[PDB]
Amino acid sequence: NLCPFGEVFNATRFASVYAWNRKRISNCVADYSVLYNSASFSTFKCYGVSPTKLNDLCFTNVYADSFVIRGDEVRQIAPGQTGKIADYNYKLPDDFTGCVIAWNSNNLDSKVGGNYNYLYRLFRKSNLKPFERDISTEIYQAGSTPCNGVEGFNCYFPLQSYGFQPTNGVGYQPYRVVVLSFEHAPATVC
Amino acid sequence: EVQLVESGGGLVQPGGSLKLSCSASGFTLSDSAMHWVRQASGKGLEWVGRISSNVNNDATVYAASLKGRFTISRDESKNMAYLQMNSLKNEDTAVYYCTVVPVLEYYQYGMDVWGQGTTVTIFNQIKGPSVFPLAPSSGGTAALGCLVKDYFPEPVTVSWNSGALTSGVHTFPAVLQSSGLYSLSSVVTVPSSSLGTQTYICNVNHKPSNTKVDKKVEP
Amino acid sequence: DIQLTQSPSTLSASVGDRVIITCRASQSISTWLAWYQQRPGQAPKLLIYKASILQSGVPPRFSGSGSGTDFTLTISRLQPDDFATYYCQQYDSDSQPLTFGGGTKLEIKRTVAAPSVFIFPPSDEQLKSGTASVVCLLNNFYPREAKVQWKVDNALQSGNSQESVTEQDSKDSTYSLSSTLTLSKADYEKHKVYACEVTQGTTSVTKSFNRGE
Ligand SMILES: *[C@@H]1O[C@H](CO)[C@@H](O)[C@H](O)[C@H]1NC(C)=O
Repeated sequence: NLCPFGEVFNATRFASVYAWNRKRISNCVADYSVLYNSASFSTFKCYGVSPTKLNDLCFTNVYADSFVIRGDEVRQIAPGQTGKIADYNYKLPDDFTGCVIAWNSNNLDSKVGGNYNYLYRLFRKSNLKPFERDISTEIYQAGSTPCNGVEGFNCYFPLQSYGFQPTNGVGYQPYRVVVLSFEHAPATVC
Repeated sequence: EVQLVESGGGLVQPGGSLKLSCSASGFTLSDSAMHWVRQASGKGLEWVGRISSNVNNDATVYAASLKGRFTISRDESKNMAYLQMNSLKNEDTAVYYCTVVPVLEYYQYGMDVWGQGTTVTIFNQIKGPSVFPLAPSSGGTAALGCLVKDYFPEPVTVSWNSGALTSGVHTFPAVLQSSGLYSLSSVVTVPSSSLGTQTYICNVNHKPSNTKVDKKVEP
Repeated sequence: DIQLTQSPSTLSASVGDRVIITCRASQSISTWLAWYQQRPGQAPKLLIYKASILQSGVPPRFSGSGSGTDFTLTISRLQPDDFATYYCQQYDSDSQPLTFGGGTKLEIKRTVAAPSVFIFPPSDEQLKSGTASVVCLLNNFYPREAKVQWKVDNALQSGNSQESVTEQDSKDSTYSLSSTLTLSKADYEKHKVYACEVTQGTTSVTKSFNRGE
């Protein structure tokens, strides 16, 4: 049975960073590394398992996460580093065994006046535990005075929408990220 | 401060229609998948359906028993989720819950946010309750109560002395008689010395018929 | 489709005992199983997910295990607040239906308690309508299992009585049962002695009254 890789890579509409998408991969024979030849992905770094003998191995289980980041945050999708993307939106464990893929989507997720449909968390009260998703749009309490649900002085909205005009530098360009994690179980994925 | 509020439940004739709305507060409902779960009176949980995220193009799956009568929709403008029901019948008389659980979508960690439930009741007729007194049997302690017979549909609520008397009160769950109407009993144990002095009043309220009965139980 | 069977349907245990709950599946689901708990008139809480990992905030006394078709929920130490109903649910695919279990009602164990038995003649108000209702009350007893029978003029009655039992009390941990015997007014005035007999183990108590007294 072929794997539905086009349902994740070639999906019509894509998730934000604070609300990253998810897709479970099982019961298929998967053609890894044939994607490596395609020129769209500007990053195909893999950890623990070399990206060449992927086809010669089988894993009990595979996890796929799809989201959209900007520019100078592709280096943030990796183990062992800090920052607004890594500490508040998506954190990776130090003992990561999988791959990281990202490609440019200039003509899809960017418009001249700005595509404000992509969000990311910039406020948080604690760091992001490895492999955690934060969806709460509750107002962050920055000072001693309680926010009480009204956003104003020392009371700011936790999310900020990516500005994202195509006329800006590619350090702000769309970069659709696809993360695969590799873990009994049946034949699983091979 | 993440909440889930539902509404829209009420009396429905068999074969009619009803729409429910699960409103999200504190987070955007369009990002995560939404689950609908129902449970009949005194029965177990029955999974109804699920809507996916906006990213996954709002995929809809329904249980086999609910063939072609249920439809899940949502409104991103109002941050609410919908439940459509056609061809209603007695299986659907239950308490319906809206829940957002991100773990059943094969994630790692999440939160189990639930709603308060909205009772959907399917009725063919509306009948008010008849209340007869259970005269006290009197020793040290005695037993008295009220019998609530021949009402439809559920529910009824029984209080004693407008809520003042609560200790030693046992209100039994309703029983479906052969006539199709429900029957119920409510009893309280009180000292026999206070029978001639203290007054005892039971308060039966039947919202579907907008009826309220107050019965004075005396020897 | 996949059907989930919970064994047993109900069991009793005191405070601080280890209790096992089994949830068996028709087809092998791998590890997609979740556990829920439901207090009366309350929304269910999520307890175990993926059959082994704990939810944030639930006490460590809860523990789950299993793989394939056999799954277990274990309470190392029972506590008063954990005495409710539990359900198992499987995820197992994003395209096929999801199912719950039958439920496992967890109740307390207390001392054997005899019931206070009362009998209630039909009210004169109800007789004018043409139907008599004789009620039997069994107050604050344990265990829940009891045999309630109706005798009219020492004749065993059958098929004309309905039974209701309350949920277990939160204070004294006992049960209450009602037994309603319904018959026509003409039948009520035809007979004289009405009795209600309760049998629990080696003891049987009979409360009665004479019509027109
Ligand atoms: C996406 O579509 C292109 C064009 O048909 C195809 O070459 C590519 O393989 C597709 N992506 C995947 C993951 O199959």
